[PDB]
Amino acid sequence: EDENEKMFFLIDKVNAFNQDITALMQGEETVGEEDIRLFTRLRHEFHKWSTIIENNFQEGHKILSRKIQKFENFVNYRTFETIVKQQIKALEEPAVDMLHTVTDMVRLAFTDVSIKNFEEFFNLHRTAKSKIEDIRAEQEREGEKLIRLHFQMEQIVYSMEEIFQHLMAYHQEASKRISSHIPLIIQFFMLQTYGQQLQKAMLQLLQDKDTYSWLLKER
Amino acid sequence: DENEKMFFLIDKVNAFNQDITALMQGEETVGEEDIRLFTRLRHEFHKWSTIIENNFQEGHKILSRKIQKYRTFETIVKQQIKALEEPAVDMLHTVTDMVRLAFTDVSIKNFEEFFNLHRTAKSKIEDIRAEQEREGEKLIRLHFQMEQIVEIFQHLMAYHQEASKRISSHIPLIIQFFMLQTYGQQLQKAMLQLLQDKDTYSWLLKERSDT
Repeated sequence: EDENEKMFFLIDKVNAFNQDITALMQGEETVGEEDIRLFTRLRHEFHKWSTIIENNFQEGHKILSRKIQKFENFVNYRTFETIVKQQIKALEEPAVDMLHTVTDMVRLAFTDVSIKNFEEFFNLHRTAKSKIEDIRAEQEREGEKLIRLHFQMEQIVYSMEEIFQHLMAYHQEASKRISSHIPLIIQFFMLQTYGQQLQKAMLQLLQDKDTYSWLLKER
Repeated sequence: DENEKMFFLIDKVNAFNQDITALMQGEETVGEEDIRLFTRLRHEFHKWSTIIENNFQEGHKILSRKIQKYRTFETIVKQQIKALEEPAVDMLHTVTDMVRLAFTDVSIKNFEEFFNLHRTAKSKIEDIRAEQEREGEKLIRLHFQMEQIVEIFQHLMAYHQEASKRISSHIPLIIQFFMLQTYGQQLQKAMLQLLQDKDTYSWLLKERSDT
């Protein structure tokens, strides 16, 4: 059958693209002659982040102690809580900057997989392509959102000696958490999720039999 | 809707492919004193290895003993290699069985509400099994026929010694690749074949209650 023959060529191609996606998610993908894999380049960006947050932590502890003394030279429960809360908010804007760089890295990987299977490609292809692009846009929007949400999470804590001790606990834990999560979000949205959603849409092209021969030409 | 039918089927197929990857990479959920697929293969190979090494010792001394006393001498090395062939093909068969069981379970989960549609999917699982297992077996036998190509005593003893050592490793190789790596990948491509006839969609969705 010539119907069977036609099935082999198209059906074989679509899977191969998806298999390379799996390599991309795991820091295993095949890369150009003197390029660096996506996973390694991300690691460098995260180290710069670590430093910024550490400085914040030392600042906060002193601020409350001194606040009491200076005014001299627990009815104000609302006022003292406010000071620690505001130190953590100062970290927010830096976090989003890092996000942007990383999604640029990922796009380069992903595009080389697609092109590889499909480049001798002009009426048939494209449609597929557009799924690659739309999902780029979408995910980067989402990633920024989650970072900002994370910071509003951080607005919740953790005699005169018991209020002091308690409230200060909150500051310390808060710093470590910010350091770890801002790098995480970036990877989660723009490598794992990005890849997987593409795959399902790519299976959709197979439906139309009488669009068979209509799909195949390679000229 | 025509629009509903399309998206429901497209989505299900794409999830099926993800599960096949897990099975292939030795991370499926298993029992406590049970053992994972990938380890299971290794136990089978160890048994193979010990039998082969016996054969290597016999060859060397036989040819020597007759020289204390041309084609009559070359006949003995070729008969020694030959004896390993029939055991090899046996072990191919059992490893195939174990991998095959995992794959079929994924097909079932996705298409229980499409009775006609499920039948074709499952059939693709078997087709890929058939084809590769034939090839596997073929390559074992070809390997032996290859081995059957061969004062003069000293030059000829180097070929006797070397030969045997090869067989030990190769039979395992075929068994590993054949019905693990290929089995998965090519299977996936057959599954999108269901998509073709949207005029057939109503037929696929025919239920058991009114046949």
